[PDB]
Amino acid sequence: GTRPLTGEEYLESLRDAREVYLDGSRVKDVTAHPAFHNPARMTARLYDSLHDPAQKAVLTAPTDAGDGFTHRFFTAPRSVDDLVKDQAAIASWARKSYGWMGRSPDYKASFLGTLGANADFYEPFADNARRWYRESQEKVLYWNHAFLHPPVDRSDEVGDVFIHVERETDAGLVVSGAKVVATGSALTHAAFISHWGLPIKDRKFALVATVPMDADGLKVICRPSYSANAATTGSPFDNPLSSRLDENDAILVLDQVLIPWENVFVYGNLGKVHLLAGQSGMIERATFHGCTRLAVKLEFIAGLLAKALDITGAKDFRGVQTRLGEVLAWRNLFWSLSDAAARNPVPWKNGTLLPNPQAGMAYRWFMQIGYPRVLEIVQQDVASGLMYVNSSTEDFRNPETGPYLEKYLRGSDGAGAVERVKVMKLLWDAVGSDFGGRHELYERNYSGNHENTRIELLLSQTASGKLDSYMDFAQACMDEYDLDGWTAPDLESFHAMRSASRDLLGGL
Amino acid sequence: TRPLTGEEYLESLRDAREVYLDGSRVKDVTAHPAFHNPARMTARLYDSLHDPAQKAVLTAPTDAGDGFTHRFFTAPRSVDDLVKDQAAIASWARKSYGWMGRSPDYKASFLGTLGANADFYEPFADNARRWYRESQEKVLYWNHAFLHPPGDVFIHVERETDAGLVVSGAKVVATGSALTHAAFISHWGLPIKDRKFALVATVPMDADGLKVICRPSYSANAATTGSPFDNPLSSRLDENDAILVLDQVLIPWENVFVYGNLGKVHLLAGQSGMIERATFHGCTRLAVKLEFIAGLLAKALDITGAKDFRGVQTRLGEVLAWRNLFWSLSDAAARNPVPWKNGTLLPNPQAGMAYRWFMQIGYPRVLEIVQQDVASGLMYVNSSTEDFRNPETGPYLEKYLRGSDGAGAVERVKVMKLLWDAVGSDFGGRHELYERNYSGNHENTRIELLLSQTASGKLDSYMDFAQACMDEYDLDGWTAPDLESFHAMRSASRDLLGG
Amino acid sequence: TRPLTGEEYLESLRDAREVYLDGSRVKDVTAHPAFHNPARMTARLYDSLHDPAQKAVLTAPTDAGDGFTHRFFTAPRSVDDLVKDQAAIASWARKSYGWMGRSPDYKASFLGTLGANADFYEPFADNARRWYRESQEKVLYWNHAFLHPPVDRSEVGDVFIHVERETDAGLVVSGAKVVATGSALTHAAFISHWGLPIKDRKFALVATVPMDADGLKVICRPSYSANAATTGSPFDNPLSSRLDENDAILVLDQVLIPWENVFVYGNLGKVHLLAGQSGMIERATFHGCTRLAVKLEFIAGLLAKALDITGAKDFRGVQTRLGEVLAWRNLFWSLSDAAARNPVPWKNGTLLPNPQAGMAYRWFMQIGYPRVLEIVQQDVASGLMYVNSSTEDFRNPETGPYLEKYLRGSDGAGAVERVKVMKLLWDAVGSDFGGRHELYERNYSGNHENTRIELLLSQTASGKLDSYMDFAQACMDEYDLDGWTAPDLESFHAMRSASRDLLGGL
Amino acid sequence: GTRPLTGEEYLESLRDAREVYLDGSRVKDVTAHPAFHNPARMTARLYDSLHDPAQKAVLTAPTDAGDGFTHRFFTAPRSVDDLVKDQAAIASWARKSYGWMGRSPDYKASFLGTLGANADFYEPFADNARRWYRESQEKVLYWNHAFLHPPVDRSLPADEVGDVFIHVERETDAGLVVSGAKVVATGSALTHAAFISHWGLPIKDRKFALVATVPMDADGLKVICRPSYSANAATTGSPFDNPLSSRLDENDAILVLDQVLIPWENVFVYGNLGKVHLLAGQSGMIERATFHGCTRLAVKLEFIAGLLAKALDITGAKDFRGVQTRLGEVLAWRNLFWSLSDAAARNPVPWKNGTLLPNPQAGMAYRWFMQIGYPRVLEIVQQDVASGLMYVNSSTEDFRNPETGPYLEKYLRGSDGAGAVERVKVMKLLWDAVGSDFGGRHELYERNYSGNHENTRIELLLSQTASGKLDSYMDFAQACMDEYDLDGWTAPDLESFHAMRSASRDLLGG
Ligand SMILES: [Ca+2]
Ligand SMILES: [Ca+2]
Repeated sequence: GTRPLTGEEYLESLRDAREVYLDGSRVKDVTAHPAFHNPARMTARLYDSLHDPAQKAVLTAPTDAGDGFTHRFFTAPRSVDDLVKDQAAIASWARKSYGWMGRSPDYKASFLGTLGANADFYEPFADNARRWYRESQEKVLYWNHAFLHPPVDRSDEVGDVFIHVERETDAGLVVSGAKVVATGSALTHAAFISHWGLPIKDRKFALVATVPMDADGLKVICRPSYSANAATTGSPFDNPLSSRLDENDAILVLDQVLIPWENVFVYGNLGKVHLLAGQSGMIERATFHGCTRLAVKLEFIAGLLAKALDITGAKDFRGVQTRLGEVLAWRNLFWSLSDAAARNPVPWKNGTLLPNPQAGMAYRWFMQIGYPRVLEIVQQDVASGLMYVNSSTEDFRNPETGPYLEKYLRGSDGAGAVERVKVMKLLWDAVGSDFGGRHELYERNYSGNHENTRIELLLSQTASGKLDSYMDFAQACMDEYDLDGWTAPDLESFHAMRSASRDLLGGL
Repeated sequence: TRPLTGEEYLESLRDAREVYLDGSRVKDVTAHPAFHNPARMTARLYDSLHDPAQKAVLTAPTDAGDGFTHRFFTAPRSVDDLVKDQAAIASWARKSYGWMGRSPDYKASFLGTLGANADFYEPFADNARRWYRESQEKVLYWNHAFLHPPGDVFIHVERETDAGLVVSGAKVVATGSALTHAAFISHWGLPIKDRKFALVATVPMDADGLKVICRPSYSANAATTGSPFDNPLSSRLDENDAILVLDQVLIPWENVFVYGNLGKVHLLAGQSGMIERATFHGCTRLAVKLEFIAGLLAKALDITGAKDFRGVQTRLGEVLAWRNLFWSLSDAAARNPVPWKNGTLLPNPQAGMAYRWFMQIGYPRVLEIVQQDVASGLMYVNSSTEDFRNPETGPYLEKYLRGSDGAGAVERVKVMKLLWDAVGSDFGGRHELYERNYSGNHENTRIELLLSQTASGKLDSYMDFAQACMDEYDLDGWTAPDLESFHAMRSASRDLLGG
Repeated sequence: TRPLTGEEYLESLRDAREVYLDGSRVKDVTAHPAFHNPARMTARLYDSLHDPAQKAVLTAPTDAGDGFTHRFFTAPRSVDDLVKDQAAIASWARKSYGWMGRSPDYKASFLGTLGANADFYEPFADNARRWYRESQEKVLYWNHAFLHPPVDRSEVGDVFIHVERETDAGLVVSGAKVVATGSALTHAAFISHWGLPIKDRKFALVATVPMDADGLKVICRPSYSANAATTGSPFDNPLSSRLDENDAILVLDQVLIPWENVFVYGNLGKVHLLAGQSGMIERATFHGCTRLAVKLEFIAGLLAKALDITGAKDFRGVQTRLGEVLAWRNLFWSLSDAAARNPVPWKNGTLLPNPQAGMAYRWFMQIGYPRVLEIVQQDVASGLMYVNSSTEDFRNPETGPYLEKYLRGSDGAGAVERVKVMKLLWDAVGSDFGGRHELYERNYSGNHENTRIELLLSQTASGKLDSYMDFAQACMDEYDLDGWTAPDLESFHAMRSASRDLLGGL
Repeated sequence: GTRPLTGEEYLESLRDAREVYLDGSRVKDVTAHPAFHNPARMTARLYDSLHDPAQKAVLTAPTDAGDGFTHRFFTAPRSVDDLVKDQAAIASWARKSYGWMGRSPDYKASFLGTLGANADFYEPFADNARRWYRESQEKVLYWNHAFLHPPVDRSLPADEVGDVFIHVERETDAGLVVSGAKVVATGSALTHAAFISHWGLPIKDRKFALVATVPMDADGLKVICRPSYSANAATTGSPFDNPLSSRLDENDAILVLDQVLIPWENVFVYGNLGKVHLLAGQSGMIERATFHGCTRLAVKLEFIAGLLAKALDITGAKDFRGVQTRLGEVLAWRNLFWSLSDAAARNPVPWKNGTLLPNPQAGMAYRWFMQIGYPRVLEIVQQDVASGLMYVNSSTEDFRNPETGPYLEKYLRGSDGAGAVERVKVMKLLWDAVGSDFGGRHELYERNYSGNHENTRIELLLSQTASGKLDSYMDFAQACMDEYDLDGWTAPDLESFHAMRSASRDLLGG
């Protein structure tokens, strides 16, 4: 009746008039350019998996309308069993990219999956949500989350650097402005414009809507591409992760883009723009998605580290095994947070369920200390062994250097130099490369800075009265005694021997 | 057939147990200041078992069905049961505000599975079946004495009589032992591989030959030199980590669980199922304790007025983050269990093995934040309660020790001393040391997780995961058909640096 | 002349001082268990000043030249002096094993500079010049009472030190100070302020008050030494029973402060500058850094003995963390070395210890010392609980033989030795005494935020931060959007553009 | 008089028959290839500074022979004043490379500067040391420290895997035929000669007990490079987009010897298995190398601190209290390594022939606190600047392109009132220092610069155990225990309070 996109169909959808810029040049074909080519084929694997009959039970589910099937995470869960199956689907796609591609098409489904039960929240534009929910289910659409405001000067009415309406036509809304760190945007179908907060509180800034990536006026200015650089100066062997998994955090610029009314979710309502960051249900599911994925990535890094320690022979050392288990401990933590999130949900709109908020609010903090610790352990237990490597694959083919490398760069496993160098460069690409550096910064500030993640945690529990409960808990301990002694009947104060002991040092 | 009551439990301790403290033998354990109030606190747990308003949370039938019992003493057979297990554990944890770790329900992590795991203890399988029945019926209080003292130093058999087994040796850090009904003698690992050391059994605390040498009592010191106000936690919640010494104790055959079988003694620390439930219990309890400390810290910061500052609020939320962590680990443990013996379920091992590590870094961090955000405000206190009654000092304290909250000096000193007793006292120090090494030293906890994942092939799975990535390319480029290697522009760029 | 002896110092405490503890007034401070043994320890310090074998390290002339005094009570005029100052401080630190931080030589960080920095205290500059003289002659024991008591702010500020009346005889002052550590065993409390807090003439007061002054009261915190006397023993509580410094509340009730005791009054400006211009903070960090280095040696030796007994010393992982403690030990000796040997010029040819070395100490002590205590709790672990209640258990025939059988060390040590070190180590780490010292060394100079903030402010005001930014700016000046601006560097434009062309038509 | 090398002379000295490999090709001219071109020009700046009359007082000193002058650190100090001047000289050259080029020519001078007073230690080859000391002073030679053994398979017998180590294969009349390899030979491709040494002998055979110097143009010696971050920046980056990596990259290359003839005049130690193993602590290098690295790291932290300050000033996060605490934290670490360096220079230890070594314990501490301090500094940047580092464009051409240029200038301005160009300039410089391949390598570098995080602490424990300092600490602790026993105090001046203790015990009697 109705199927989602295939790998090729997704690729064809990117071959439009989108205006992507990189290294001063405009990218003619996004699916052909080295910066996006292999990443696009990687995303195509996700779409192709939806059509594999051996994976349909895990990955797919009916599309509410029932005319077809869709990616499971694009549908609202109505039971714990659904959320457990949601977890498997997320972990499935995560493994296909080895846990590195955070902005896979299923991530933004953390928002899209709630447009069905939470449509009325977007009044008067509630019907727009009702259709985009239907369609994003129908095609399994790829949206990017553009919400971060660009840096602004403080010197005068020039607040127009923000996304803003310049004109209200009958067709829709003429919009100019920009958003930063629009990760993966160049390979998406549409940019979802939102805000973490309005600096100027006027109607023209209060806009939440989706815009097609080929919209006239919309331009994409890329950050330096680690995948493109790996194509020209590196190799699949020397740069296994960066060359095919790099998600470009590009600048998204709108120049008088016409946003149709059918694409608007919120407009003018500064409250709903504010309430979106906590009542949309995205953050509960986004943390649910990210935690499950991070758990998968840790398995990959743990396996990488384990193979590395076997090759260097450091696996035999006791201290090294402690830190390896430490990496495994963090792996179990995020699997447990994901388990708690999926299996201990909270009731939401129209009989649907959101993953455990308290499991999600904790993930935002421990990711900022856990992931760097993992990267630190690698730098500590492998150390300079990561630098025991050659320039490129040409060094092994060159008769002048090849034999030397195989003689002096062997592993302890009985492994060859090729195997050792292969793991070391793979590990380094995950830890010390431009790609690894970006991902460390990524997993550290992915949801917010290290202060706000904890503060928003305090505020959330204060508002929910949980903080009041903790203080009442402590107060219950204090109510059981006073300056005279215990107030609880079943406890003895030992007034006699206490005063007797006090008198033992009397007159001194 | 109801379990023991609070008063009945107290009477059960008034036996011929040989407890020593400060060079003297303790005549009445339930009367001595070192154990009096802690025993009364333990009595509260037993009394809660009989409250009709708490029966739904705390209780369940006794397998035989002739009565009821504490829920954790029964083997879980569903996820719903394990969620209720969590509620029961959290309930008793709150009654002691999360400080009494070796409560009677903790050792039930072992006792609650002796029914479904009886045949593992052959030929003494019937011994497990009775101790399971009885521990259900009365809710018995056992202490886990397993830590070896630094050949005759180990628990060992000296003689095999027809009546039972003559045993000498010792155990250290027998926490709460003096107020328990029986010591469960076990081992984590055998230093000497001999039959006489391969012994797992329970011994009554009033058994002739068994002696208890106490650690310094923080509750006794608080009774004679302190007060319930100046020492709110230590004076009534102190669990003495005493030395447990056996001198030719006769262990009846009906009390032996494992003997001679060198395999089952070694295998016990991983096949008994205790470790999955003990971590489940401890994690649930620690989550409760963190709530208590969080509420304490919040009151402290509110009184000092430091709650308004942004930096302080970040670290307060950090404490709440750790609180959510152990609740999530407990949630994951209870709601994602693994199948076990006789249709029963063990809590998630993967959640419990993580708990043993993050507790060693999390709990000290919480105590550290208190020392950082309250700082010298913990020392803004007077010697004792008599200072408030003394006309010479009383009014002065009331003037100079008020809080920013608009609070009085009495309230401020009350919070500070409660917080300090939780963080910096001998009681706080012991508990810092406890929560750090309660399950093992900071090295073994991580290694045993690695060993557990290595044996299960999970570690092998991770390496296969990484290997799958390497199989998609080689020295030539990608081996996957759908990927481009860009050999042309790569070699073209190499030519830019030719000669 | 000469400073006080051990007996003379003890006799000086037997005055009309009003010390309170457990609701009762202490009749004789030198006799009460709370202060008895700690006072005898301080007496050791005074007695060391008269030992001919220690005169070269500890002593120096007294400016007037009519006698001698403790070396740190004189202003250093050379690097050699500051090195000898370090030796004097380290000497007294070892006598208390680095625990009694508020020893009489600590307050000399302020007192030792009243000579060269007397005119800063005008018009009361002459009061400073003789109190400099007098505190030098006897080696007076002053406590630094500067921390303001908690206030409600909901609206009178009578909790702060303030003048209630100005007589011709002196100044009538009421108020309080908190965490007056060691005050009960001191000769006089030196009242100062870090906070303003309110812009009023009458709160701007810096002066000294005798500890036996009528109206002055001392309200003690729970005494760890007194409790160890009644429920413990020197064996079971070796540090707390004799080294406990009571952080008491210091209360003034209409105390008449003579004009001869005033250092600063009314001058609201100098009170603010007092923290940065008294010179004390440079020397106080110098004193504390040297002492902490001494204490770490004590803990390191303690830990090593414990690990040898538990047998954990043979393990590689344990040795790494043992070496980690030694690393911190070397750190504070190096900070002290940099402080003593790289000083800064000050008033009248005198020198202050290196400020940059001392200000770093205020931060790394907050992370270093807890780490040391943590390693002990990790590598000794539950072995600290492998102990008996008290010494009576060894004497009891019913328990004695058992302890000696089951509580032996792996080194071949007896139970007595094992319990001895284990109780000594615990008293240093996990007891009320150990907890208080962790909290102390953590907040010794200020909370963990201000120590870093005051560091930023100090380098910003000195233009040092400006220097760092100019350094980075010098790098940016060597290139721009065109390429390098430096002549000797190549931009490789031809090759770069050629590589850019590799992605043409894509 | 005699002068050291100039910038041009140093560059010409590299234009020899050195066999350097990179990206499968042999480098024809090292001074011309992008991988080494700009790094060589930066090193050339150091040599040129020696001839600047405005810098001779700080940088230079007589050359023992007195026939000329030389870099001051190549001479042995005889006073505290000398080591303070040494500190200034090291800090001077460190600033010229902004504290990044760790293996500068003066680093290996930590060894060469001691060949004068410690010549007789290398008998019978003492005269070889005396002349290489003489010559290295005269031109300020650039040596690289190759000591790290290449990876070996411990599942094979040592008979098979000892050909991986540097070893003598034959003793000719001319010298010694040597084969083997060394790893992480940082900066080797731009050096004059490789100093072959060992961190102890792994196999105890005469053939491995070899300590000698080999010219970089020696026939048989090959250099296999690690991926060059400067070369990649030349083709895909720019001085604006990659300010540090493109000109400060030190390649940690593999150094391979294939039947290289080492002349007898170049041998320092041979056959003496004792001196080779004992050298790592008796050469005096470790005291000075830690002294050099500590002084340099202090300089680098100032550069990073200034960078962070500008970044926070631009983002406007500098006004926040929490951000200022961590900024001061970076300044705290900055003060730390200056203090460690001060203690090293101003509290030295006596050595051979009236010369002085910097404080060893100040240096032994440096080897540890660098492994926790520097990552913390880099962490603070990722925390306080955060995603603001990704607020950047692909390259400088985006500003030149009329289609994107104006947009960047409008939307990427700073809070400072700064333009977009300046902001992107600072962010890309900061990222190149923190998150780039160059930054990653440098994080790994400062982490294992002296050794892995375990050995650095253990060697400290062993050093203090051997010196009896560890026993001294235990005697300190013992002095406390000697003052009491099971009876009470043993010290006369202390009261045991036997009365009230037993009285209190009786209150809890029966
Ligand atoms: Ca503590
Ligand atoms: Ca990093």
